[PDB]
Amino acid sequence: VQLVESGGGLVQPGGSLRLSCAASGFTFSRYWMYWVRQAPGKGPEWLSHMNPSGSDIKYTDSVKGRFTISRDNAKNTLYLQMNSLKPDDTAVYYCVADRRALGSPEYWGQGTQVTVS
Amino acid sequence: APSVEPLLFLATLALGLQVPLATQYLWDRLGAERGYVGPNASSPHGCGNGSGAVDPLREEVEALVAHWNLCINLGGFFVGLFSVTLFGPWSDSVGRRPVLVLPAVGMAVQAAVYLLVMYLRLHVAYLLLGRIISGLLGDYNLILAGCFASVADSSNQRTRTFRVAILEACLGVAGMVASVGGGQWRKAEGYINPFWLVLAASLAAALYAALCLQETVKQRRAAKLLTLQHYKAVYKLYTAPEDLSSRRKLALYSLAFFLLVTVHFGTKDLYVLYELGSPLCWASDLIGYGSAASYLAYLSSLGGLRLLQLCLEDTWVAEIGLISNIAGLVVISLATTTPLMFTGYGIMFLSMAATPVIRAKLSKLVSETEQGALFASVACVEGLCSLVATGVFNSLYPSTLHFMRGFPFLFGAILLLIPAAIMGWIEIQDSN
Repeated sequence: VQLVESGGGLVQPGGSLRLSCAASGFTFSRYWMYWVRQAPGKGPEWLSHMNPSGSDIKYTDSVKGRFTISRDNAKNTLYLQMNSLKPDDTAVYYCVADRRALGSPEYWGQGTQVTVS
Repeated sequence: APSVEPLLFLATLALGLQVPLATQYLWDRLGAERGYVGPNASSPHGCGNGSGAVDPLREEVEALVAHWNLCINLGGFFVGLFSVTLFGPWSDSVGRRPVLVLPAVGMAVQAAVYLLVMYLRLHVAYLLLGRIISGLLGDYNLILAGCFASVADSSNQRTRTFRVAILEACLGVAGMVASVGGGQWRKAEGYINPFWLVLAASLAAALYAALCLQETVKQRRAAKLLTLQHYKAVYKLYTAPEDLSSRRKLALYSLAFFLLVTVHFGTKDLYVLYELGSPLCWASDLIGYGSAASYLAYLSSLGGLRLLQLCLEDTWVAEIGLISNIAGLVVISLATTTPLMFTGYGIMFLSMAATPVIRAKLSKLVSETEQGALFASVACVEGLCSLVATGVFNSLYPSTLHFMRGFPFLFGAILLLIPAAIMGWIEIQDSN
């Protein structure tokens, strides 16, 4: 089981990075999918989540209507598109995969490095 | 009409499905009220699950959920404390059918209130309303007390150990069915749909008790509920009567039962938090096998108990059961790999042969007309043990996490040295 993200990198403010997360090791059609960014010198800042269909899409206030989570069960690549990037968005974006159950494990990803500047 | 085993099966299924779904709703609602879009479990451990940094908001929501579980459980425990000891002593004077029908109806009503809150997404404080409404009518504790009193009223003196072990094995089979049929149902479109089985199971238990159950109190007298001779009948069970050296044994066996079921209740919960820990990192199927193997000890001991009674007394069977629990909980404490973690599960194949023995040794010390009062006291003790186990072990595990994982299991194994000493001393001194 590994969730590998690759959409990160140096983007000037006002960027449109499209993060991806290709899951290999489980079904990916039964798992909820989240997005968390550990900003430098801070803790996790959970950004989104989405049920195995796409009906329960939830954001935080700092990303509402600005980050757009999406998954493709066919391609097994969870996405997240980021508009209006600010130098406050510099972080290490991870990609966890829970089951929304209390006896199921979390599968974090390696984490890309978005460096809005 | 066959027996009261299906009542406890359905009630235990309802309770074991209710606990995880209720705490999952607490997680959902408390997180949503605070804008926390994240996983609903506690913080993970190792295998790259994180970066080592702590989550101020996830920890806050987790503390809120733990505190709300504590609040609803303590409210239920207090009202059950004041209702079980009123409906049990009464039950031995009017019969076991009314006191097995009332709590099933209360469980169905709390299931309906829980469903109404979950479907309407109401505040989590209305869960406390359902808990109190069920607790007043007697709760799953009163189902337990009535079922054990019915088994004590329909068996010989010699057959009580085995016929209590049978019912306790049914209890654990219901627990296993809940764990691996709401475990893989709560994951797949869970948290509401699996909760309809709680209401269904409680309604089925209520109907089975009211219609298909056979009353076992032979000479049913005429007693008045709300008399204060029901709270007095548990006091003049422990302190006043049975002065002939069978009054100390009641206290000692109650102490042994308290410690034993406290250890069991705490160590079941730490089991999945440990299995999906840092050096284990078990998948979703391995922990399912772990839960199943934990809940097959019940039937393997209903077998080892019945087999060992052919050569031993009914107390040394419990001494053997407590050595199987200590070898398992010491092995599991020192398990940093899956063969050693499953060997601990296998070693505890007679772990559950000591609780029925203590229950029967308590039930053979009281008169045939006080098996309601005794098992009401025992049910209250088993609720207090649930609360104390949760508190103590969920306080130990975070603290001894970077020093020695599994120290909670080794501490549970150490605490099991007191029931063993108590029971061995009790048998040796009396037989000498």
